[PDB]
Amino acid sequence: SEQESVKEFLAKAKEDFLKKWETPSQNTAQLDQFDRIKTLGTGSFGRVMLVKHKESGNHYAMKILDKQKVVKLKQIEHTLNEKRILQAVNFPFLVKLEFSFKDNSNLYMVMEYVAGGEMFSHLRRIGRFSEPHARFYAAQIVLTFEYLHSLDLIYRDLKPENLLIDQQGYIQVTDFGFAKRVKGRTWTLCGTPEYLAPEIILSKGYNKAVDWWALGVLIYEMAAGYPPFFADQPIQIYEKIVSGKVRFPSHFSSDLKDLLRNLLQVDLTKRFGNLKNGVNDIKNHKWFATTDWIAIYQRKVEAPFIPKFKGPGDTSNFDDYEEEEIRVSINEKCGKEFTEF
Amino acid sequence: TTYADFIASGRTGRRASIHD
Ligand SMILES: Nc1ncnc2c1ncn2[C@@H]1O[C@H](COP(=O)(O)OP(=O)(O)NP(=O)(O)O)[C@@H](O)[C@H]1O
Ligand SMILES: [Mg+2]
Ligand SMILES: [Mg+2]
Repeated sequence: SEQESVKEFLAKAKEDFLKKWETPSQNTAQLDQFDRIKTLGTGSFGRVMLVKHKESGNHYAMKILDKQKVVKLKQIEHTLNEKRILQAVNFPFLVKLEFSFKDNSNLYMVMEYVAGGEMFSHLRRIGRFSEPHARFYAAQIVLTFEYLHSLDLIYRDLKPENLLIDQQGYIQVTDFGFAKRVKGRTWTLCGTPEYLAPEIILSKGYNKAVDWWALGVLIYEMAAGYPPFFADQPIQIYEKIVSGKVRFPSHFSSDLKDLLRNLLQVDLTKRFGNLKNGVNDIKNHKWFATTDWIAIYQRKVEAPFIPKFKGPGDTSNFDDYEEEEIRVSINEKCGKEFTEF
Repeated sequence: TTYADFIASGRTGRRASIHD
């Protein structure tokens, strides 16, 4: 009913996930089935492009990764993690992977196109979100992490840049680049500097509790308009993170400050989401008292913000980027390394 | 203010992920 309804859902969810995890989907499209239109965002080893699928007429977002750049930066395993996990997951606030494939030069992950843009762009423009506004988004991330963590997954790159706003004003989490299935502890120094938990920085082993720290950082940034730990350079950021001292804006409610003290907690035996009651300590907190968790999951709550959408193919909610020719060699690059992709 | 200090910093644009 209350706890039994969630348990039964998660048990069936793991069943579905494990089937796709053990036998991943492969080679479900090819490059010439799409017309490439515009870059939506650039990254270290490639870009995400708005594309139009010829036979259906549907728009998609095609993440293109240069294999040679992936190998050079030692990101083979992470890239294989990214695709294997994303093709296997199913949740209302996770972006859907529609197709995946590779050619001689690149790897391709074709997602549903989330036209509303990054939360990042809206957050910086508006300045900050009101507490109810921030709470609405936070609630979706809480449920998403409850889902992912139950599958033994850690997400590892929570930030407004990786959160997209859909046509209904809801969150679509993208970028599974550092997503990893792990039952023990892990050690990779990865993520985004402002969002890193102290245990990551201090080269301690870490677990799913780093995602709950990242939630603290996200909630703070959404409600304040700036991160709790910022500087000009990553090294200076890490120093502030490790010290742990957090200051709050004068407009932060007492409830919000209490939640954040429990999220941005150095002590693993004291950090919310990592205690006996797990995710329930966050869910039952006074700051989330007005949150109807089922209604959020069912997407029945009125969104505080609906992005402007000027039809199919509209990129108005995204920044412009420099376009570049997508080169495909006549020789296969890194064939063995990406066999399973 | 903290806001002014943030806005004057070099990290107000899209932040790239780090590794490894
Ligand atoms: N499904 C999607 N629909 C619309 N836009 C998207 C989609 N996926 C990604 N984008 C945009 O493309 C950008 C890059 O995608 P992302 O998967 O974050 O690449 P990345 O190189 O892994 N970035 P990072 O590792 O955070 O530096 C995002 O910040 C979004 O602006
Ligand atoms: Mg990203
Ligand atoms: Mg990434």
